[PDB]
Amino acid sequence: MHVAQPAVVLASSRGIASFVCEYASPGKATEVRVTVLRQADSQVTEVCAATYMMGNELTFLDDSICTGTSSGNQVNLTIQGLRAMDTGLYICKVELMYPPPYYLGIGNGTQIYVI
Amino acid sequence: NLEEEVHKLLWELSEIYHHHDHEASHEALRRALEVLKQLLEHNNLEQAVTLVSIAVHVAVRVNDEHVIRELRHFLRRLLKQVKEHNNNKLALLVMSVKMQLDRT
Repeated sequence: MHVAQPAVVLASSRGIASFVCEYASPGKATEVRVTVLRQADSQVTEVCAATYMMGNELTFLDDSICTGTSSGNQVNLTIQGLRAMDTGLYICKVELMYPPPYYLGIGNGTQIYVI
Repeated sequence: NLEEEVHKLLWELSEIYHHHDHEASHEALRRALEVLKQLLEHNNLEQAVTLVSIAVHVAVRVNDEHVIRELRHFLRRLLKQVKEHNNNKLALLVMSVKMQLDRT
């Protein structure tokens, strides 16, 4: 499954980054699980993860660092509390959990830059 | 036809996950292991990464330590093969599955 996100994003003067992650949802799915992974430089960590219903706000597991809203086949994620160290490639993994079948899609990642 | 076997399992494991179904998981997971095993031998990693991903989701919730242990070993071979084809997406894909599997 195709997932699209901006190539580069700049953190505001207060390290809050916002980017939209769009998934080619096969028709219409109900249970979507979005995971944001950070790759920097060869180091891979899970920044946040949330399972939400296609059109609602995002109920995050960590309920910190990440906030999000969903609108159709796209989700706008907002990451707070960013320092310069947190600069890296923020990649969107999107899973369609329900109704069956399961689907999986990864973006090519958003380069976020923090000052 | 393996391609269909994955197609059934991706349907079945999604219904099992949503349905929280403890012993439909057992046999579906065992079938998943072998289908995943066959996918590794024939270097069809895109099915393998999708199948193992949802399979790990079912494994952790149902708590089959046998399947988890077997999946700990398959994930390591799967990652290795992905790295050798330099497919970074698939590697990120496998590693994120490794992370949740590694410690839950």
